[PDB]
Amino acid sequence: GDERFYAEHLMPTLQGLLDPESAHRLAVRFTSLGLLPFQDSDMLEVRVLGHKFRNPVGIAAGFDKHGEAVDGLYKMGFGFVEIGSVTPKPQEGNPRPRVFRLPEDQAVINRYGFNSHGLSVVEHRLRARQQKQAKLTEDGLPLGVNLGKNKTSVDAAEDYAEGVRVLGPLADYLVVNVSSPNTAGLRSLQGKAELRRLLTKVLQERDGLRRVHRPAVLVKIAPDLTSQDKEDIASVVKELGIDGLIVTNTTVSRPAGLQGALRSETGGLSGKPLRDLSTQTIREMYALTQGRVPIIGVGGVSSGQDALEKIRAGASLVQLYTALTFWGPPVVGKVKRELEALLKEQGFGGVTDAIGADHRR
Ligand SMILES: Cc1cc2nc3c(=O)[nH]c(=O)nc-3n(C[C@H](O)[C@H](O)[C@H](O)COP(=O)(O)O)c2cc1C
Ligand SMILES: C/C(O)=C(\C#N)C(=O)Nc1ccc(-c2ccccc2Cl)c(Cl)c1
Ligand SMILES: O=C(O)c1cc(=O)[nH]c(=O)[nH]1
Repeated sequence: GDERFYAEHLMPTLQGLLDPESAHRLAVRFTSLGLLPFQDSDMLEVRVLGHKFRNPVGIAAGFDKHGEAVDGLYKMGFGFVEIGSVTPKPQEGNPRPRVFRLPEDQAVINRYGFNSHGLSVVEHRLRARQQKQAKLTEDGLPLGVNLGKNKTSVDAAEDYAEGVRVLGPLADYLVVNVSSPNTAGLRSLQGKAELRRLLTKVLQERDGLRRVHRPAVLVKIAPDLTSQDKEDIASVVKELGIDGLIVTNTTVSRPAGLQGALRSETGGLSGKPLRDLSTQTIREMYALTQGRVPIIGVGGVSSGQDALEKIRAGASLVQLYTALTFWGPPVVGKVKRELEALLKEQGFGGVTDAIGADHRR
């Protein structure tokens, strides 16, 4: 239950015994069973997206792709859980190996390619705990569902629409993930006319759900967008009343300075080398949306400082994944404790007061 023991001994031993996909699969298993090693202060509570969040630190999509470990993840101390990406039909994703740790860079590269049990399997998994989730949500522990598309699908919009219909009624928020680096053509849905048409369809579908089963809809974007792309996304988001943005997915870039032997593997890069590219993207999106569109900031968060930098830049909430793969579950408590201490040090009454604070100086 100790940050040092996990960081110095448990995790490096795990890395020497198992390949990363296997270590991840085992992680999901242990978590699902609640076999895990902090008290949330009122300071960490945030109200956004039509919900209370008892703390602003969520688990990013990709860790629990199939909704198998939701309860274990709340136990781990996350203020909110996002599952997925989930695709309409089951699909296997890319051949293995398809995930790689770069320990010298505190980074991961992955090219899973949306391996997914599919909508029906995840629907029944969530239904089995639907009321337990209703209580968790009411208690300040919301659930997000991240929607993907099948590799061979002709009609991307219809895949997302199917996801809204099937998992929308079970989610506090949905994510239209148009930013995986590992599905051909996917990120091009980030363009203006394509995006407007896609999102109009998604929102129509969401609006057609009964009120108690009607989730917020967020769009998750890449860190690799052009200025024009970001400008266009901000315009469409405001035009359509999209509920929020998730900023960012992994990067296809390979920043100068990566040391890991595996740095030239194909896929999206996450962890520390992504951190500041993500923060700057949050900063840009917040400004372009006039601070009126909630942002979930993600990419390279491994400490309270990392979290607060994203919050100050415009994020109402943050998520992490890659940090867990190096530091294990104690990183969650660490981030929260550090964030609380920094908020006090910087004169903020709570997280809410810090949201977008850089933009006001
Ligand atoms: C192994 C792996 C798988 C991921 N799978 C997904 C995915 O299914 N859908 C998605 O929206 N993001 C996925 N992500 C991206 C994360 O949600 C997150 O945006 C990114 O890794 C940056 O955060 P981090 O640096 O804390 O890991 C994945 C990331 C990794 C490391
Ligand atoms: C490459 C890799 O280790 C991962 C990925 N992706 C990963 O998730 N690792 C990992 C391994 C064990 C754990 C873990 C889970 C439950 C209890 C204790 C631990 Cl160390 C976690 Cl939270 C993450
Ligand atoms: O390969 C995936 O499944 C995947 C990886 C990633 O980094 N981001 C994403 O949205 N999907």
